[PDB]
Amino acid sequence: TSWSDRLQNAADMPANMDKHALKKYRREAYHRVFVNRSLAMEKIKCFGFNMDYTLAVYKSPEYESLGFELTVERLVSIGYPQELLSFAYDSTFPTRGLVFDTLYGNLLKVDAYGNLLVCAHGFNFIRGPETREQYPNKFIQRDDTERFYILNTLFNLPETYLLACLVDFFTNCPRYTSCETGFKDGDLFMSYRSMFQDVRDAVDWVHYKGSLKEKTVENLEKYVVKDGKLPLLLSRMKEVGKVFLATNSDYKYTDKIMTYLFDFPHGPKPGSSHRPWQSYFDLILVDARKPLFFGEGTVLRQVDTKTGKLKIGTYTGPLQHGIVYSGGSSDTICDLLGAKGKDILYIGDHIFGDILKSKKRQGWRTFLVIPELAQELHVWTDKSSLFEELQSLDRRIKKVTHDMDMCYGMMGSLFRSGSRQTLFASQVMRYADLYAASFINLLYYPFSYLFRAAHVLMPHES
Amino acid sequence: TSWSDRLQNAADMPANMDKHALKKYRREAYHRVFVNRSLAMEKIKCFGFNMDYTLAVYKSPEYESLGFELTVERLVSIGYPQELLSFAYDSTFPTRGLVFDTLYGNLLKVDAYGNLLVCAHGFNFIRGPETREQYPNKFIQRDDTERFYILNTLFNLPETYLLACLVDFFTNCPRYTSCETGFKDGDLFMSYRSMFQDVRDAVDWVHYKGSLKEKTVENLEKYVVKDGKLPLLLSRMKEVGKVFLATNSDYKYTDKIMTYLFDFPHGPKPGSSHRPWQSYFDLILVDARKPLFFGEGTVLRQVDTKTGKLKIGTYTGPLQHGIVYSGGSSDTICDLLGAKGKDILYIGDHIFGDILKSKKRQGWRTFLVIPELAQELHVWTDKSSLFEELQSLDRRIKKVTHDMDMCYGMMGSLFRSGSRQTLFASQVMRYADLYAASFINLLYYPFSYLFRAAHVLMPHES
Amino acid sequence: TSWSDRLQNAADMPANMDKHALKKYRREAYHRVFVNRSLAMEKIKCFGFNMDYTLAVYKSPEYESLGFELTVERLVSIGYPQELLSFAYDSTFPTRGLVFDTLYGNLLKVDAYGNLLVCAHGFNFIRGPETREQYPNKFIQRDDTERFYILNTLFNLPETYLLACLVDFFTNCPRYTSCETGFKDGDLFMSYRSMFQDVRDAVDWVHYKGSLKEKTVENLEKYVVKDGKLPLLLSRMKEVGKVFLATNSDYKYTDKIMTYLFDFPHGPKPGSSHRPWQSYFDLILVDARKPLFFGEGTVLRQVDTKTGKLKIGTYTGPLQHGIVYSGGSSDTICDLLGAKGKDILYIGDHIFGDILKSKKRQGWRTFLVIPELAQELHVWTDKSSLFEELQSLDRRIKKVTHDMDMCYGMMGSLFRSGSRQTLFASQVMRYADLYAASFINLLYYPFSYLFRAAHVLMPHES
Amino acid sequence: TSWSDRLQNAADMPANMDKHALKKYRREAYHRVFVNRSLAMEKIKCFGFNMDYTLAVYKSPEYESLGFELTVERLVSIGYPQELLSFAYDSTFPTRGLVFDTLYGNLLKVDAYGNLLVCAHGFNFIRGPETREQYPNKFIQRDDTERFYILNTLFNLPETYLLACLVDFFTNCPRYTSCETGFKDGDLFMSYRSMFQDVRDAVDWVHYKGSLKEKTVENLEKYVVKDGKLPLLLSRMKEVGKVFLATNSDYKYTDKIMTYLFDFPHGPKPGSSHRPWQSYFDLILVDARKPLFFGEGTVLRQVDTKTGKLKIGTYTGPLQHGIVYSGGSSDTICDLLGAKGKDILYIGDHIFGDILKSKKRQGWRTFLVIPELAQELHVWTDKSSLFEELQSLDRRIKKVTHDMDMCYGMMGSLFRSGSRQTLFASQVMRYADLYAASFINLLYYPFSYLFRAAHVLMPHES
Ligand SMILES: O=c1[nH]cnc2c1ncn2[C@@H]1O[C@H](COP(=O)(O)O)[C@@H](O)[C@H]1O
Ligand SMILES: O=c1[nH]cnc2c1ncn2[C@@H]1O[C@H](COP(=O)(O)O)[C@@H](O)[C@H]1O
Ligand SMILES: O=c1[nH]cnc2c1ncn2[C@@H]1O[C@H](COP(=O)(O)O)[C@@H](O)[C@H]1O
Ligand SMILES: O=c1[nH]cnc2c1ncn2[C@@H]1O[C@H](COP(=O)(O)O)[C@@H](O)[C@H]1O
Ligand SMILES: O=C(O)[C@@H](COP(=O)(O)O)OP(=O)(O)O
Ligand SMILES: O=C(O)[C@@H](COP(=O)(O)O)OP(=O)(O)O
Ligand SMILES: [Mg+2]
Ligand SMILES: [Mg+2]
Ligand SMILES: [Mg+2]
Ligand SMILES: [Mg+2]
Repeated sequence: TSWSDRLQNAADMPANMDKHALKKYRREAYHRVFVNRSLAMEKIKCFGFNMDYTLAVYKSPEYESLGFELTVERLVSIGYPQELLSFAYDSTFPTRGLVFDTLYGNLLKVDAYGNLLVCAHGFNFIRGPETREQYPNKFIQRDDTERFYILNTLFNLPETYLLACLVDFFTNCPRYTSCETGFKDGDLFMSYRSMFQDVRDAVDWVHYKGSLKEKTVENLEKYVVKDGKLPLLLSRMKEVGKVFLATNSDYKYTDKIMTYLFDFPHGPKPGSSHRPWQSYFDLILVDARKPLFFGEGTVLRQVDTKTGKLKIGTYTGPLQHGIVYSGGSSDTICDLLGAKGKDILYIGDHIFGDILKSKKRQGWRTFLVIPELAQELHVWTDKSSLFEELQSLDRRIKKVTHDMDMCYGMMGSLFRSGSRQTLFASQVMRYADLYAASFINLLYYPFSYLFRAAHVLMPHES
Repeated sequence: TSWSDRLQNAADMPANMDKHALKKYRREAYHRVFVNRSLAMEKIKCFGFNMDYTLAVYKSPEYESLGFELTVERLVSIGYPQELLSFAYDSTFPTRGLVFDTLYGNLLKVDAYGNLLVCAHGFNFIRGPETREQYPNKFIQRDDTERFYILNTLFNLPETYLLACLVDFFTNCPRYTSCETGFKDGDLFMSYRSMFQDVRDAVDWVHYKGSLKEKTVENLEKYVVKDGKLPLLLSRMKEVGKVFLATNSDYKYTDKIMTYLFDFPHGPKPGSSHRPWQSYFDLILVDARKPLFFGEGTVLRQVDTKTGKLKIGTYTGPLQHGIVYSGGSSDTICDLLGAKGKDILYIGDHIFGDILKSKKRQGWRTFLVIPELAQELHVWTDKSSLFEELQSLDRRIKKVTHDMDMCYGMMGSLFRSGSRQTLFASQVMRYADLYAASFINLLYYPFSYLFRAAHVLMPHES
Repeated sequence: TSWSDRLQNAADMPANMDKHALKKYRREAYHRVFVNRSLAMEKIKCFGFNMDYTLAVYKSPEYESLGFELTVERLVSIGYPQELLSFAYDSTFPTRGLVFDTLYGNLLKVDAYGNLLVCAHGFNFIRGPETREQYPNKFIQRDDTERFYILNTLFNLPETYLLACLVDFFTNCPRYTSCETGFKDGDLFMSYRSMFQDVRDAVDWVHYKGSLKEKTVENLEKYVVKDGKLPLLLSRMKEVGKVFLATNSDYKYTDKIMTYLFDFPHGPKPGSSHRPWQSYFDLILVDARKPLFFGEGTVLRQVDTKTGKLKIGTYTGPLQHGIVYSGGSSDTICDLLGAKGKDILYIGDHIFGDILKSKKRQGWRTFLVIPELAQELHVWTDKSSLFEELQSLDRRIKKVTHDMDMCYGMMGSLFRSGSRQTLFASQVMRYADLYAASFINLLYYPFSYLFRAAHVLMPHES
Repeated sequence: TSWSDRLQNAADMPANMDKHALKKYRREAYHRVFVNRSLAMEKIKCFGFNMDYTLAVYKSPEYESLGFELTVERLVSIGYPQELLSFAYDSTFPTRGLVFDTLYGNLLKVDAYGNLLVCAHGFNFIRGPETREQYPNKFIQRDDTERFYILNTLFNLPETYLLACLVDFFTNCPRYTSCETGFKDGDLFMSYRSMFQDVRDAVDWVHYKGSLKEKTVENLEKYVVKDGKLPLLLSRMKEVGKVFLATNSDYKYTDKIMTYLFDFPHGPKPGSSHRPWQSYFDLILVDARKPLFFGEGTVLRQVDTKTGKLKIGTYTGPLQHGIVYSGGSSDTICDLLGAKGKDILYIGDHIFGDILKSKKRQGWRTFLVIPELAQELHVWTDKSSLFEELQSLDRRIKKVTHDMDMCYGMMGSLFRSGSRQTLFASQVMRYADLYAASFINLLYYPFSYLFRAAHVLMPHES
């Protein structure tokens, strides 16, 4: 049972919009919206959405496993050895938010302060004394973005597993010699840094120039969660505010995925005429180039929707019905929709590119979708007595931590190793005002709900 | 009753080192060490200290008021009008941590997200609708360090008041015309930006080239809190670890202040021979240039203590008894003292230069000294029923906020406006593992105390 | 009669290596090597060559005209209007070395000081008073590389003509409105800057991703000058030194062009066995990335010549027989060939990327190939009495200038407008120790010839 | 006989303004204006002047020798050893335009291409084979401004000699150990780089904070060439155009030097009333900060001439009679005087800061004053048969070079070593349209003289 199975199960359920039925549904953790900071839903005038892994959640492990195959095939085709062809995606290995250390070739799970929670070299989990040889303070400086790359999005799950596979392969294949910073193959030296850059380029190539997009769209039911409650939520949003789409994808791919997402023999609810996906948005923006979009952006262009190409030049006109934009900046959205940052609830899956930057640069309200939450809630419930056991204790602590972490996968929970929160958890708490396994969870809260978090107090104020 | 009066009152008390007496003393909030993250004191192998506003706390309002006088006199001497001579420091106006907006000339108190809590133009406190003309989202982007300057240290209190004085003066003096971004005086235009830069340069000049240092040292009892419990704490630290001094000051000024701090007719405790301040430190480092010190630093130099000048060239030798260093980097300290970051407790007053950067770049443990805490605790206790009143309510909320804030000063508490925490409070909670009104508060905790904070839980984990 | 016709005519001649025959051949200007600074050929230990427009000279106007077609077709395919399909390359318009001003959309011919010699907007040649409206000092700052792009290589001839075509088209087509800095088309604004960037991207695309390479190689006799005296020159060079190839092209394209260049039923001279092009070089380097190659370069890679792909990793081995490199830096060549800069004669066609940078950064000796020289010599000879007329005079001067310039083309000679040298001429004189219509001209000078230039004297030394 | 003796001798002569007398005076090389590019004096509408070493030429060796003393005294006062007190300025050692190599501690004389003409380590002149150990291609990359500092102005003559003195001292004093890149003194390592930076800082300190200015002004006849023909030239310029002053000095120092320069009991010519120096300029600009002045400049300020301080704020008014400016940019001058670049003749002594940058960034016409030319002309005349001997020859060549160079000093002529022009000579030829031993030489040419240089021809055009 992947998280995307939980999501698709919930997606198959029709919406019961009775006030008491809604209220008891959002009792279950699966269907709750979680609050880091109070947000009064009546003050929200625009709802904005991202597409990939937000509106269009890809099925797991099938989609990761497709991207993994195509990235391997790309690497083999530029000269990596054929043995790579015998790797196969294992979803039980990668957890999201790991850090790849390009100097030494390790995947690290760290807390908000750069302290090491887990260190794996290939598939070899390194323990305290051995880690201290490479990390003498058991700490890394995350600001060293030339050395450390943070594998933040669900698109990075294939490459997280692939780096481990590759380091394991070259370490154990007797053609190569392992050195501190890479592999020697006769007179060629492959550093973990340039290996990492190859994987990163191959992933980029597969999305921009290979066959990932074509293969997804030819089998949409296989690859993409679909939910008849989406047009219902969006039309309800439109009754009280404006709705916008902002995606890093191009128009042609967005049109295919979005058409699929709305492909029901009805519109908002059973019995209603179907309407085109575009009719649900006051503003549609493609090729956004987030996070840059939240700074100086790029030039605002207009899409020619007949052909899927950009019209030539910068668009200088007003918002018109049926127009599709490309590029621009977050200011374009505020200006064309007449909104201030705090009037905007932006719903996205990318902790950095969607959530952190819209919050820090623009003061937008934020909703983080976390697809793995669908499954991590289920593990957190039926391992309560395991977390609670660890909680009491605070040697046996190291053992408890281990079997707690293992239920989630080899790299543990997305949110913690034992009693220590991950970097990713702190940034969720820090930047996401609201968060949930799915944005559909908003459907179960009334129009003007006040989401509440307890006021925060310093230690001396308590 | 300034905070420095509270501190000096506590400083006048001899140390009663009876176990039960220590224990009940640290019951009082004034004498407590507050914990943001757990810290096991037995794992600490080096204690490091900063000097200004940490070991050497300057008396308030007298020292701020001296710096204010000298900065005014500097500005008049380069051509500011003589009316400045009639400003006088008012300690009830500035709160620490304000932001000066150089575009529009406002002092702002903001939260961690850049939301506006208070906006003052000169001495005119701007309310919601008027602020929205210049701040349409009531939010500023703190990353815009060219526009916004954060007045973070206790050294900035004079200039915080001075900017307000200056904006008030030019606004109301009919020789000048007020524009959005500055003042017109015939054919001269003075922007708030270049006005701000003048004040900043004048402050710099007074510390580096004027008479602030000479006037402080000629009346040390007037300007500097002194405490016979300091050599006691430091000698106790030395029994279990190494002790180091790292200051941005030069040697000559440090020698004068430190000699004064230890000037008692005894050493660690009454009856013991006096010893030179230098004997209390394993390592003394001046001209540190923090925060840069916590990155690439500068070249390690050696002070000639006979003359107070640097010897020529880079010092390449080992740690020797009686040597005084200048410049270097935090790595110099780790290497010469044989420590890893987490073995180091660094005690400082500068949230950025001491605390944030040693934590983020190096993984040091951190103790933030907050001198105003001596007084803010006293206000927080006898206005409990005023905070608690506000707490219940959550119109009357706006009124409660106001009379809560006013008890602290015109710019409110250092930690909050009402129910909204300031930027400075969040960074304390974020970067300072421990914090107190004074580092002397450590004296009241046993050698191997475990400071405890409750493990943190996400909303879905609760 | 294009310059490539002159070159191919000379190429068809067999080499007569009799001492007196060589000597009288290099009497003719067509076959001379010209000297800016003295160079003693006996001190040269390595001869290095670039490939495109140096060893492999493309036929004119056919190759420019092919690149022009494909760039137009690329632009139409991303959305430029179909009328572009009716442009056709005119070789009489562009001269090499022009500057495109992206602010105002003009092509400029300038001197070494940035003074304007010619200004054309589309096909409209602007005269003094009108130019002064946009260039009030009749001068541009060439260091403003964001505004001004210098169209330096023979690869830029198509785009030089295309920019003029495009500016002429949009100016005269009544769908668009001409503004100072671009064209308005309803609510789209196309700036000359973003238009320029489109052309530049299209040219890049045609070379990297389109069909220019495939179409050249399928009709090599149509597109590329071939000369049986090339293997003769190279084998003679090899008798006295080392020979190397350094190209920005990839291996596969270099292998096709070079195989073609050596495709004769003989080797160095008639009667000798043919040998593979590779046997003529001590060192072959592809994907050089000049000019960066002359600074920090990139990582030295090794080509797999079976497949045409790079082997994985950085090459750490020595120079071996038959190995082909990719990337690296100029230091790689010095180290593997055991040369110092001044031992190296580097032969190239790119004034900046080949000549200027090897001279300034490394102290290499330089030979600039200037294909248009084949024809400009012919114009300079039979318009002697026209230059000489202008020379005497120094109103009629403006008229003489005009009909002098016109014999070369609409944008005049590559080297001057009348009595004023171009930027390109000064940089030739400044950076190219030697220069010629072809590097084959070296064949006509003995092994240890001393090329002589008169010592230079300041005005007060004369 | 220093060059300043030649200049002061010529300065003592009254002006004979008879047409035939002027004409035969400018026959002598001492009184000629030399032409690199043609300049029609009638097209010049503004004459601009720099002050130091242009209008105010300091006497040699006395002024260099004063700056040398004060820089030594500064270095000793921060801790350099007392032996420095026994250095004494030797004017026969330094030539202007040398390069200090901070890696190895050598002074180099180079040509325009970075080729080594002379290499001295302290006072030890290194010959070919020994130089090749540190410079294997006998070439340096001048663009490496972090390694190489070019000692371009007459203000740098003291420090050129001082670096040599210092390297000689530490090399031969047995307290220090010589390494490749500096000196070891026990546990202190002094690199040539940080030694160089000390000298540079000391020179800066002496000009900005020490006693050089005070000591010059208290003995103006000792330190500064004065010439009654200056007000005559300037008033004649004012009859046909505008005249401006632009200096890097402050107002107070400029007022003292300029008052001195005009201190005659008459104005333009004997018998005329004296007028204040300020009356000779349409525009006076101090604190120019050239070369930055020729790019974005700084904010235009107005000097308060009563006090010598800046008025507060940016000056927004027009040009008014009697106003003195500070800062600004070259555009300020063009706008306030209504000039285009080519209407401006700018007269300066700094090859980079005055001449190169006004020419390259703005298209100004340029006149370089070269005080040493007064003496180098005298050496060039009575060593004609020595240069001419070298000229014919082109072993004995190395010997001729040596005794040619020696007549100028230990570092040879400013313009050449033998038959090889220096960097400084090429930049004179490149950037200075006109040049002379003194700007007063303009007095001897009529109002509308056309200065002529022969049109330049490429080798293939000849
Ligand atoms: O690592 C990557 N390399 C290249 N493209 C990516 C990568 N990750 C996500 N994308 C693209 O980003 C787009 C989704 O962005 P979103 O709708 O704003 O979430 C999709 O079109 C993906 O192909
Ligand atoms: O704003 C300022 N301008 C110039 N110097 C300052 C300023 N604030 C603090 N200082 C200096 O910094 C030194 C104290 O640094 P600390 O011991 O590391 O806290 C003192 O010598 C102060 O003069
Ligand atoms: O403007 C251009 N855009 C992209 N590639 C270019 C351009 N101009 C030249 N090239 C490529 O540069 C290579 C030739 O470089 P060369 O042998 O070093 O002269 C050829 O493969 C060309 O395709
Ligand atoms: O190396 C130096 N360090 C500091 N000031 C210098 C130096 N060289 C020249 N100056 C100053 O520059 C001013 C002269 O600039 P000028 O009139 O524009 O030539 C004088 O006031 C000198 O003190
Ligand atoms: O969250 C971020 O964007 C930065 C800034 O945090 P503040 O400066 O806002 O504390 O923290 P980093 O990840 O570099 O530790
Ligand atoms: O003279 C200068 O300012 C630069 C530029 O010369 P061009 O680029 O104008 O040839 O030459 P450098 O001194 O760096 O060799
Ligand atoms: Mg997304
Ligand atoms: Mg401090
Ligand atoms: Mg080429
Ligand atoms: Mg000067």
